[PDB]
Amino acid sequence: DQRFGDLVFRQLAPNVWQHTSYLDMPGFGAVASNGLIVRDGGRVLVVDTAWTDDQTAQILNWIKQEINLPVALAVVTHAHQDKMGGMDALHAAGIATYANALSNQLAPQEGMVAAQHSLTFAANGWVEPATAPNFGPLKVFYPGPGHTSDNITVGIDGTDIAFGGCLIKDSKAKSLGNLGDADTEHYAASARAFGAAFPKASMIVMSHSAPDSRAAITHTARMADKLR
Ligand SMILES: [O-]
Ligand SMILES: [Zn+2]
Ligand SMILES: [Zn+2]
Repeated sequence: DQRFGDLVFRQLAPNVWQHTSYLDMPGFGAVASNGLIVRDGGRVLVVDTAWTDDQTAQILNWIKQEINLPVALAVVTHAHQDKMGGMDALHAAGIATYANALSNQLAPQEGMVAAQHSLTFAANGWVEPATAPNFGPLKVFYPGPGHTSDNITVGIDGTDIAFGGCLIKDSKAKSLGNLGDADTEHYAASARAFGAAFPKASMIVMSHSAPDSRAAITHTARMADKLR
């Protein structure tokens, strides 16, 4: 771990880092949220903001210090604060932003600023390629409704890594966390669909646990079986 102001950065693979930020959540504690930073040749790609604009500006500062290449785009994985709370900071920095069309639709009512561009998805869940131009190694997949109706996931080509966002919890998790906006009927199938989309991914990264094996996926789905 590298502490950088109030955030934490951890290298996961040669061109991939995890960013972590915290929100002191009244009546629960200081909740960590993770996203990703990927170097693709001469540019950087970001998955998820931090909780806040100030924290997200700090992610960009860290990138400037440790990579020193332009951030070409960011993709955010649903319309909750941990994933989209720093959209204004990305826009202030001139970074092109992307989210599920449904996330952009929901953003205002969720208290988020919408991304500039909307991703749409084929019936099988893969992003429609025209809506994710210049995504390089980022392979975006909509697994179905689970943690939220709009949750999306991202594999990183050239690595063993897939990112489940808030859909997936680690293999020792006691619960499925914040289910306030969850789809209880479809959660288990959506978790399994994420696994099936990225079958070779041996490192599963997620919002609220450290990176884990694929047991994160099986355990999450098995817990979600109890929601039905
Ligand atoms: O979330
Ligand atoms: Zn969420
Ligand atoms: Zn979350």
